[PDB]
Amino acid sequence: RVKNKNPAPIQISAEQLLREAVERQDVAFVPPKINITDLEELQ
Amino acid sequence: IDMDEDEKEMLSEARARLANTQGKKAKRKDREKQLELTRRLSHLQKRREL
Amino acid sequence: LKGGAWKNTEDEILKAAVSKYGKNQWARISSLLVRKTPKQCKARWYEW
Amino acid sequence: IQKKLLPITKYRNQLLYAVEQNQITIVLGHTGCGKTTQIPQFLYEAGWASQNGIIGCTQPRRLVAKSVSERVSLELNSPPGSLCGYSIQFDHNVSEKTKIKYMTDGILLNEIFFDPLLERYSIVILDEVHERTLSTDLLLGVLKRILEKRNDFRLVLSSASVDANKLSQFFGQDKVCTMSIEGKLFPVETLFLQKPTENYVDSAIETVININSTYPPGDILVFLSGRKEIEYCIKKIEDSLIHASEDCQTLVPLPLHAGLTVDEQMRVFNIYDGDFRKVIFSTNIAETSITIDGIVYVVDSGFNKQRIYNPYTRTSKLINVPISKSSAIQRSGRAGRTMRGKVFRLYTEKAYSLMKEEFEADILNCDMSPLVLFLKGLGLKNILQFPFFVRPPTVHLMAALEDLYLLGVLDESGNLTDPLGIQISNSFLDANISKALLTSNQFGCTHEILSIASILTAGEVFYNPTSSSKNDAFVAHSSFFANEGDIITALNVFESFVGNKKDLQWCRKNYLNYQTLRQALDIRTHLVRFLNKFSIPTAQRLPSSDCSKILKCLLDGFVRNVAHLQNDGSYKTIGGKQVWLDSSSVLHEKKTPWIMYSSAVESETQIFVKNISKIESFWLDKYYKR
Amino acid sequence: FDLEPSRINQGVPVWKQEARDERNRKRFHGAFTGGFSAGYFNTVGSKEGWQPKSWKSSRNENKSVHGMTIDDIMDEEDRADQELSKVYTSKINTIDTSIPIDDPLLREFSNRDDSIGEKMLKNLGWNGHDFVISPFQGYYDDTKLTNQAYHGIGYQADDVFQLERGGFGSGVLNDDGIEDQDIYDLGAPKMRYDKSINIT
RNA sequence: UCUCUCUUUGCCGGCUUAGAUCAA
Repeated sequence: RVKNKNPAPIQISAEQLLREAVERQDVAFVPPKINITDLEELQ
Repeated sequence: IDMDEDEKEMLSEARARLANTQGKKAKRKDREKQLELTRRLSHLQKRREL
Repeated sequence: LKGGAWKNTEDEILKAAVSKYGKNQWARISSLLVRKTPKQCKARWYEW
Repeated sequence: IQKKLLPITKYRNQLLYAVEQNQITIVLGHTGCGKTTQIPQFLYEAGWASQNGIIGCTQPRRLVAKSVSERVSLELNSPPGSLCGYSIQFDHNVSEKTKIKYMTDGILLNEIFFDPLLERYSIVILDEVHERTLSTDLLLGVLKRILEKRNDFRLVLSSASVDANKLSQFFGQDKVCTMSIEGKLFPVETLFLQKPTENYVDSAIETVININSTYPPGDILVFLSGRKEIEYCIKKIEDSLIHASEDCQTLVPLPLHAGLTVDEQMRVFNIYDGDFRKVIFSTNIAETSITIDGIVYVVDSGFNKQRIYNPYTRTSKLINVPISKSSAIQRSGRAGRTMRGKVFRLYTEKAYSLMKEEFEADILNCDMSPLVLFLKGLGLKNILQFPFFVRPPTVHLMAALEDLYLLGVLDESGNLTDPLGIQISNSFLDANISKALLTSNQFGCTHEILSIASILTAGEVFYNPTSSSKNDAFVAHSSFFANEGDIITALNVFESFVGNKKDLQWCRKNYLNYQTLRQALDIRTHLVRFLNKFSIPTAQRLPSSDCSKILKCLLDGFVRNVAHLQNDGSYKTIGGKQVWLDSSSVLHEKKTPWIMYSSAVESETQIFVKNISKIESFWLDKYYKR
Repeated sequence: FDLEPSRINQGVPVWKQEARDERNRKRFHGAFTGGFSAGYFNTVGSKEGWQPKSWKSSRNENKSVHGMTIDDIMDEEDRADQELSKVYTSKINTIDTSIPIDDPLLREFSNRDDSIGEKMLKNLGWNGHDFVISPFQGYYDDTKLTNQAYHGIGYQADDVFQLERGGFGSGVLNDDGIEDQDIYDLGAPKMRYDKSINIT
């Protein structure tokens, strides 16, 4: 009936906001490492 | 429990805002470095396939 | 339009924005809350 | 069983005696008592439809006509269309064996036009004439004439308003019986303010809040001016819900107006179980043909919106007017259907003492240009000879006549000009739109003009969501933006619509109203038959991309409706009127030098035009010079 | 010409609409359009150039040397505003429009603007003598009364609360104030002034 | 003396009129 004015059992908290905002980050970008197969690219 | 729907929109925008950091135009330099890395990888891959 | 009754979500976003921004950037904080003005955000922070 | 429970069963013998012994009978009663559905059954049982006789009962509303026809067919335990059928404008579902016929007023006027004496019907009952539609009153005027000529033909008049005395004088007292049915209504007590109100919605919201906290459960139906305050009431009612006390029921607000989608209008009928009290914010829809049960308390503002057309400027505006006395009684009596209910009209009885009793007819509040075509087609040289129930304003009639003359359908003497005039008279549509179709034969491009006319008459073929889907609707239309205006945009949409296999998912995806397109298909089929009546082929298409000659035909059809851009952003109509482009049209800011429109809607400050299409000056010059 | 991508506008009405872009760039061009450059590149010429055509007159070779026409020397703005500036003729629209006649006093002095319509009324056999009016005209009076102002039916309102030279411009962004009105004033002669006042 | 884990563990961009402004 989408009219559930009943106060939520879990109220939104500020620390929750900052935590779930930070959660948007992931691991450091992983690039496929370059393979030095010969001497010139090593140089 | 369902506090309408515009509040969800503003909550999403606020969540994106609070953790965005990194300034505003610092997003250009890292992107340029990524593109240069991609182009040099393409050059090297072309050389090795040659 | 503008104003209202300061729903709990608005109060919580205000607290988080003061955490991240400070007490001297009320316009920037009020940019988060579409329904409120910088004067209103400052008034709520200093009154409630 | 439901037939026998209705109060009308006890008047069957009396109604039959009065209908038979009197040429014209005036029946007064309340909607839903069985007059709409049981009078045809009663006279069929009497034998009025016996021996090739047909029961033609007029229902001036298309949806109501079809629904009542289906209900009567099902109630008589007969296959649909076999004994009872329906015939609405530009949509026919009838049969030779059908005896009880529910028909629209315009088709009946057309039948009068082809058959002056209605030889195939012995009795016709006019129902739902209380709305005073243009077609209804024109039909009444012609029907007095047919009763004058026909002694065998019988008339039964059913109305929800007390107009019988005027009809009695108009029809002659010696041939009309004024009979009133005695229904049953729970006593409703009226409550009035001691002092005039300043802000009736704030007066209304105060009473709405007071009813919830102090009265037993029951849905409150409000009456509001228009759709702009509806959402305003939603917002305050939601705030009141947020601050509701434990002793007050959960009060749900429900809009009800004409601009809603059908599903939104179906949302009101939903049953809210538990301690939920419905409140229906209805403008005027909850006045007729609406039977929501459980309505207990009604607060009436006394203001209703309506439409007025200006002949001097060819515009139409939505204005607020205090309601008539009859509307006040109907609003008071709407509450109390299931149990006792109270009404709170937001004014004083001294205010009630001044309003005019009954709202004027639509024959006195619509465009009479179609009416003049009808009379001229029947052969009435002097319009004053026709028996109008109420004399229409002469200046409006003269506006229509000068418009028709400058349109070419009437000569200098005011008679129909050439086959053009009679052929226009034969057309159901307005004379302005029909001219393009009839002149399209000279240029062999009737098809695209036919599609344009069908789209125009059917209505809006685009759907504009109120949610975030507005960008999605815009992108869906973004494939079909025509540089030359909305009309060629509509042509492209219509052409590609049939090219997508009539896929309903495609119509949803492109935000296109399929219902409008189907109605346009029916309209165009009937107009194809209309042209074939004149032996005009309808396989004519323009093989070239130049839409210029289509535009010549249109400019011949919209001669009066041209405008050019001004520096201030507005447009000067050829008639020296300052107008503004509607935001919906594509050419909102393109600053097109010369523009051509079809319809004008006027607001308190700006006159807005619709159906925007660009044109070139030399076409207008060459057309005007000849 | 693809009318450019139309999705850029979306909603966001006038006071947030970015800036007009001639070539999807934020820049004005033209002296009277706000640009600091006019013409090709602050110059009269064009990209390709311009040359006169060859001339030869021998009473038979000048016949191929025709005259000069309007369009051949204009450009796209000039043609656009030539189309914009064409307004004339009209005639027939003006004769049968506007206010033909109404009220007994006007019938006598004011010419019936209906004109040919008077002959049309001859066709209807008007024979009105005293004219006939309809309550729609009382509702046509509502076009000149009010549209209501969200007030109640019985609300009497108040009389104190109802309300209703040239040169170059100061700049469209420079606004108006006490500064920008006509210092030379001779308007409002008597419509704002009473003709008499009660002494007691 | 290896291995694993935990814990203790002292620890490693500036300025100005807040630069100035901000209604879907």
